[PDB]
Amino acid sequence: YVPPEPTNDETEIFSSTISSGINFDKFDHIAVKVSGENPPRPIESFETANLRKYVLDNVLKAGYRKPTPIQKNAIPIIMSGRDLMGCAQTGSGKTAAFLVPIINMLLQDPKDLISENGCAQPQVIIVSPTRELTLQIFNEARKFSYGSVLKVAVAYGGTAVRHQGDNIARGCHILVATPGRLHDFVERNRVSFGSVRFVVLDQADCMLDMGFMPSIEKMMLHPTMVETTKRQTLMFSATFPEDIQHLAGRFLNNYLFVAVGIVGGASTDVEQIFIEVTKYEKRNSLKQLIEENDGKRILVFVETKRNADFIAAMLSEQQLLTSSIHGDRMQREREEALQNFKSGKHCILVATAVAARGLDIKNVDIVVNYDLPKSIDEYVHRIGRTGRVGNRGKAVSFYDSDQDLALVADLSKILRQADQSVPDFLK
RNA sequence: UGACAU
Ligand SMILES: Nc1ncnc2c1ncn2[C@@H]1O[C@H](COP(=O)(O)OP(=O)(O)NP(=O)(O)O)[C@@H](O)[C@H]1O
Ligand SMILES: [Mg+2]
Repeated sequence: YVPPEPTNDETEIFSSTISSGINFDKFDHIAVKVSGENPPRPIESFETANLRKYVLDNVLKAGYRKPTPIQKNAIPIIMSGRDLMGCAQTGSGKTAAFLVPIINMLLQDPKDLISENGCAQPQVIIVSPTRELTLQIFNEARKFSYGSVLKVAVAYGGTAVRHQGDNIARGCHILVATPGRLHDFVERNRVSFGSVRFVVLDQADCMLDMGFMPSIEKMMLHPTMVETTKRQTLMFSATFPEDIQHLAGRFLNNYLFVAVGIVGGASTDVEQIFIEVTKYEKRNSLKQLIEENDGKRILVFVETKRNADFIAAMLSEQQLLTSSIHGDRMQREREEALQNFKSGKHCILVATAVAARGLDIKNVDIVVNYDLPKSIDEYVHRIGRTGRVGNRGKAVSFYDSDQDLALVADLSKILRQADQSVPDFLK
């Protein structure tokens, strides 16, 4: 599978964004916690951030006029050469918070690219937990570095290895990857970490949990990796449990911690709604909710890949043109599904947790948790697919006491923190 | 369970 080439249409490159919403200016009022030694002062605006002219021009081309809180803090921190753990709610601009200052530094303090005997030595490694998120960050990096000499490349599974490998072999300043395909190329001597200036873990708490930690260790402790005191390490997420924050410390050097509001809190721009249903009732309740919301774009989350295929078939055999995305689908199908949803061709996407984190989709009207997740953090990520950049969103969650009772204390906390209604069955 | 190379 060779994915469709990245669009070189400038308009399309900068169009890939969610226009800021009615509550964007309200971001200003959120309390920001900063801890660690000698934090730089936050920047007041993109124009007063000591950026290079055409990096600023690209920010402005992207449609941005005012930096979000995470950006106000992260930009000067990164430009000062410091390590950073950055926490901010879903849809509040964490991607640009690291891309903009990194790209600025790659241009203001330029280093010639190295690629010897086919082995690329990227200056920036960005990793994320899923293939579609990795492609998204890649496309955002292309946006902010547009028209510059910087070369961005992508690496992720389910794709023709040679296609991605030959592209990487040409040399790249920034490599955005999922861990599996990254280490594949590293072990073939297609990629070395010898020129790394920045390592970024996006969805960092997920990258540091049990599933991904070995792959992170293999990167951070790779024989070719430049040591932690001679590079920068940046970590961003909407969630960060304290035990995972502790684990993060092994890969960080005298770092600053930035939390925009309560760590792991839900975006207050998402209206959170719950419906008490039995496992049986879920099917009709989903059908009813879709009928009542004709013309709305809905993202339906389920627990298993089996149920993702079932629900997709149910909603298709019923009414709407619907797509499905999960790990047992072909990578072409996963990308076609997401694009169909992102373009408007399809207004329903059925998804597993593969689509819970990071993905930036225009006008998600409703996020439905057909199955609630087992983790409150993942709940917060899922509902954050809507209500982004100051726009209002809606999440409707099906609650089954037989399956979801253990989550009640954590849900009630999340709702109370976000000033949402707590229904009687979650008290 | 669900992500994550060949
Ligand atoms: N300063 C800004 N002004 C206007 N729009 C912005 C700004 N910064 C980012 N955006 C847009 O806001 C959307 C959300 O950005 P993104 O970096 O995906 O948020 P995030 O905090 O990483 N979300 P998540 O990964 O779900 O926790 C994107 O469409 C950006 O293009
Ligand atoms: Mg993000």
